[PDB]
Amino acid sequence: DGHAVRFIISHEGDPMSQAGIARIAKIKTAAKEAIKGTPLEGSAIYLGGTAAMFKDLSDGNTYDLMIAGISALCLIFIIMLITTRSVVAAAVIVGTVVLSLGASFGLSVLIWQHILGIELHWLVLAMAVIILLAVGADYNLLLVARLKEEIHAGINTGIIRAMGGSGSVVTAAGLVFAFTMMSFAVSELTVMAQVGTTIGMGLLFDTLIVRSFMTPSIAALLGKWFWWPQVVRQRPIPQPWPSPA
Amino acid sequence: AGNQGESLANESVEAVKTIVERLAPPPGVKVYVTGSAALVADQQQAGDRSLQVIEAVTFTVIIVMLLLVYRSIITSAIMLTMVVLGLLATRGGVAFLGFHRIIGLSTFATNLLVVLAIAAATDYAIFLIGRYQEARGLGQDRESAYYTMFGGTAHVVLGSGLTIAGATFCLSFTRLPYFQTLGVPLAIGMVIVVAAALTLGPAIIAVTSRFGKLLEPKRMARVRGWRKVGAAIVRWPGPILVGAVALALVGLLTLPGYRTNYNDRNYLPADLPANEGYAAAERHFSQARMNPEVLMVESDHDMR
Amino acid sequence: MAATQEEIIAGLAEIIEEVTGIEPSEVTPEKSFVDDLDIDSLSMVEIAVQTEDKYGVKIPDEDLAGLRTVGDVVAYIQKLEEE
Amino acid sequence: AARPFIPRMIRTFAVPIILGWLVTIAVLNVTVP
Amino acid sequence: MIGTLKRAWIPLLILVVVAIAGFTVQRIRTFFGS
Ligand SMILES: CCCCCCCCCCCCCCCCCC(=O)OC[C@H](COP(=O)([O-])OCC(O)COP(=O)([O-])OC[C@@H](COC(=O)CCCCCCCCCCCCCCCCC)OC(=O)CCCCCCCCCCCCCCCCC)OC(=O)CCCCCCCCCCCCCCCCC
Ligand SMILES: CCCCCCCCCCCCCCCCCC(=O)O[C@@H](COC(=O)CCCCCCCCCCCCCCC)COP(=O)(O)OCCN
Ligand SMILES: CCCCCCCCCCCCCCCCCC(=O)O[C@@H](COC(=O)CCCCCCCCCCCCCCC)COP(=O)(O)OCCN
Ligand SMILES: CCCCCCCCCCCCCCCCCC(=O)O[C@@H](COC(=O)CCCCCCCCCCCCCCC)COP(=O)(O)OCCN
Repeated sequence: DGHAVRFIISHEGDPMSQAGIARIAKIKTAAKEAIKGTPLEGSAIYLGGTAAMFKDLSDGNTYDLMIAGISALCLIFIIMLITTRSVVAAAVIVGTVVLSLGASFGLSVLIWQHILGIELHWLVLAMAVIILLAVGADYNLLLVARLKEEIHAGINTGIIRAMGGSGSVVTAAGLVFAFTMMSFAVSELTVMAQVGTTIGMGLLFDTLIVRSFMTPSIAALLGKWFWWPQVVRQRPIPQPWPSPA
Repeated sequence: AGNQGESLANESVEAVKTIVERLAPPPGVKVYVTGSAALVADQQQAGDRSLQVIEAVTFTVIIVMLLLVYRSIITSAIMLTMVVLGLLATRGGVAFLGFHRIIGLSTFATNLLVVLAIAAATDYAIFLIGRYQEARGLGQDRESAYYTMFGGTAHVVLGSGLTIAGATFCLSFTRLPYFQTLGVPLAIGMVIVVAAALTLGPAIIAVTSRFGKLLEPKRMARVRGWRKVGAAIVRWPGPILVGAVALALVGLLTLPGYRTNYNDRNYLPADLPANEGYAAAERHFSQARMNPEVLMVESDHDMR
Repeated sequence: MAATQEEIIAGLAEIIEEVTGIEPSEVTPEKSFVDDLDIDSLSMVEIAVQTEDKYGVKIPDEDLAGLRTVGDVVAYIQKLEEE
Repeated sequence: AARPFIPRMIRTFAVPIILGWLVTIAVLNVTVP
Repeated sequence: MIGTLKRAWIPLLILVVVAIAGFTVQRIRTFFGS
C-alpha cells in the first residue's frame, strides 16, 4: 500500500566487528535527520539486520553479566557468612573471588588476544565466569570450613593443619578439573578452545596462587580479625611441658 | 521459515540446501548457501561432531589425572564410577524434565550442564575420598574414618552445591535467552549432583571400604609437603601475600585492553560449507555483502 | 619455671612426631635435625610455630638456624624459661 | 548410637541406596531420549 | 533493644544484603529493550 519504503544497506569492513555495531545507531540517526523538516517527519524507523541483532545482544550481555555477578556474589557472601559466623571471612573470600576472576580472565585475554592474535568470543566471558564462580565456591568453602574447625588449637597451628589436610585435596580437585578443561584446545571450534582454556588457566591460577597462598596468608595476617564477630584467641593458654611419655 | 537460533531454522537451511544442490548448474557455475542462517546451521552441526571428540579426550585426561592423584587403579575406578553415575543421573533427570515439557531446555544449557555436572561430581568425590583417606591415615579404622569423612565434608558439599544451584537459578532473571534458559536446568542439575554426591558417594565408600584394602591411602607425604607450605605461610604471611598480589596484578592489568568479537565465522573451521560460500562471495563483492541491513521508514500516507 | 629436660623433650617429641613422624624414642638430646633426624629448614619453622602455639615458647627466625641438635633446642627453651 | 543419624543410616542402608540409584539412572536414561 | 538484635545479626545482615541485591537486580532488568 506504499506506506513504507525500505533501504538495503551494506557495510565496508566486518559488519560484526566493534565498529560495524557502532554504525547501527549512526544509520538510525542519519535516517532520522534525513526526514526532519520533510512531510515524512515523524515516521517510524525500523532497522533490522544482523549487526543490529548483535548490537542489541552486546547491550544485553553487559547487564546480564551484572545481574549474574550480583546474584552469585551475594549468594557466595551469604554462604560464607552462614558457614563461618564471621563477616570478615565472607568479605575476604568474596574479594579474593573477584580478584581471582579478574586475574584469570586477564591472563586468558593476554594469552589469546595479545599473543595468539585471536580475540576472545563474546560468550567466553560469560561461560567462563559461570563455571569459575561455581568451582571457586566449592574450594573456598571447603578450605574455610576446615580452617574454622581447626583454629581451636591456635590460629597458626590451625592454618598449618588445615593446609596439610584440605589444601592438598583442594589442589587435587582443582588440577583435575583444570586439566580436563584445558583439553578443549583440541577442538576445531575456536570458541570451545577459548572457553575451555580460559576456565583451565583460571582454575590453575586460582588453585595454585590464590587459594593456596593468598587466602591462608590473609587468614594469617588478620589473626583473630578473620573471624571478627566471633571472639577467637590467637593461640590457647600455654600448657606446661608434659611428664615424660 | 524458522527463527535464528531455533531448530526450525536449521530445518529450513538444510531444506534449501537440498533444493539447491538437487540439480546441476551449467559448466563453471558453482552454487552456495551462505548467510548467518546457514552459518549457524553448519556451526551447530560441527559443534556436536567436535563435542563427541571432546567427550573422549576429556575422559582420557581425567583417567590419567586420577591415576596421578591417587596412585592406584582401584581408587581411580571407584571415584570414576561415582563421577559417571552422578553425571548419568543428572543428564537423565534433566532430559526427563525437558522431554515431558516440564522445564525449558536448550542446545546450550545442555553443553554447559554436562561441564558443570562433571566439575561438581569430581570435586565432591575427591573431597569425600580425600577426607576419608586423611582420617584413615591418622590411624582411624574404617568406621571412624567413614564418620569423620562425613562429619567433615557433608555440610560443605551441601552448602556449596546449594549455592551453585541458587546462583545458577538466579540466571533465570537475565534477559538474553542464552543465559535465561540456563536457570532451571542448571539448578536442577546441581541439586541432582548434590543429592548423588551426598547419598551415593558415601554409600559407595561405605560398601567398598569393608573389602581388603580398597580405599586405603598411598601418597601421604603430600600432606607433609602441604604442611610445610602452611608453615611458610604462617611464619612469613606478609611477603607471601605481596608475592601473590604481585602475580595477580599481571592478569588484572591486561583487562583494560579486552576487545570482543561477534563474527562467528572467525571462530569456526574454514572447511565448513557456509564459510566456503562466504569465501566465494568475498572473492567477488566484499566481506560485508552477505550481511545486509534493512531500514524501513513507515509513514502514514501513500509514498508512491 | 623449672621444666626439666625430659619434660621439654617429651613436649618436643610430640610436635616432631606430628610434623615428621620420627618416633619419640628417637628424639634424644644429641641428635641433630639436619643429618640424624633429617628435618629440613622448613619443618623446623613448623616445629617452632607449633611449639609457640602450644607452650608459648617463641623462637625467633634468626636463632632457629643455630639450633642444630635437640639439645640445642632444649637448652634454648630452658635458658628462655629461666627468665 | 553415638553416631549421627544421617551417616549411620547411609552406612547401614548403603547397598539399597546404590541399587536404588542404579535403578533410577536406568529408568531415567531408558524411558527418555 | 540492642541485646536481642545481636543474637539475630546474621539473618538481619542476610535480609539487608538480599534486599539491596534484589532491588539492584530488578532495576537492571529494565535497561535492556526499554
Ligand atoms: C590437550 C592436551 C592435554 C594437556 C593437559 C593434560 C595433561 C595431563 C597430565 C598433566 C600433567 C600435570 C600434572 C599436575 C600435577 C599432578 C599431581 C597432583 O595432582 O597432585 C600431587 C602433587 C604431589 O606430588 P608428589 O610427588 O606425590 O608429592 C610428594 C613430594 O615429592 C614430597 O614433598 P617434597 O619433599 O618433594 O617437597 C615438599 C613440598 C614443597 O614444599 C615447599 O617447600 C614449598 C614451600 C616453599 C616455601 C614457600 C615459598 C612460597 C613462595 C610464595 C610466592 C607466591 C606464590 C608463588 C608460588 C611459586 C613458588 C612455589 O612439595 C609438595 O609435595 C607440595 C607442593 C606444594 C607447593 C606447590 C604450590 C605450587 C606453586 C605454584 C607453581 C605454579 C605457579 C602457578 C601459576 C599457574 C597459572 C598460569 O601435589 C602437588 O604438589 C601440587 C603442586 C605440584 C603440581 C602443581 C604444579 C604445576 C602443575 C601444572 C601447572 C602448569 C603451570 C605452567 C606455568 C608456566 C608459566 C606460564
Ligand atoms: C534452589 C535451592 C537453593 C536455594 C537456597 C540458596 C541458599 C542455599 C543455602 C544452603 C545452606 C545450607 C547450610 C548447610 C551448611 C551448614 C554450615 C554449618 O553451620 O556447619 C555446621 C554443620 O552442622 C551439621 O551437623 C549439619 C549436618 C548437615 C548434614 C548434611 C545433610 C546431608 C543430607 C543427605 C541428603 C541430601 C539431600 C539434599 C537434596 C538437595 C557445623 O557443624 P560442625 O562443625 O559440628 O560439623 C558437622 C558435624 N556433624
Ligand atoms: C610483576 C610480576 C611480579 C612477579 C612476582 C613473583 C613473586 C613470586 C615469588 C616466587 C618465590 C619462589 C620460591 C622462593 C623460595 C625461597 C627459598 C629461599 O629463600 O632460599 C633460596 C632462594 O632461591 C630462590 O629461589 C629465590 C627466588 C627466585 C625466584 C624470584 C623470581 C620471582 C620474582 C620475579 C621478579 C619480577 C620479574 C620481572 C617480570 C618478569 C636460596 O637462595 P640462595 O641464597 O642459595 O641463592 C644465592 C645464589 N647467589
Ligand atoms: C556482596 C555483598 C556485600 C554486602 C555486605 C558487606 C559487608 C557489610 C558488613 C556490615 C557489618 C554488620 C554486621 C555487624 C555485626 C555485629 C556483631 C554482633 O552484633 O554480635 C557480636 C558482638 O560483637 C561486637 O561487639 C560487635 C559490635 C560492633 C558492631 C558495629 C557494626 C560495625 C559495622 C561495620 C561497618 C562496615 C560496613 C561496610 C559496608 C560496605 C557477637 O555476637 P555473637 O557472637 O553472639 O554472634 C555469633 C553467633 N551468631
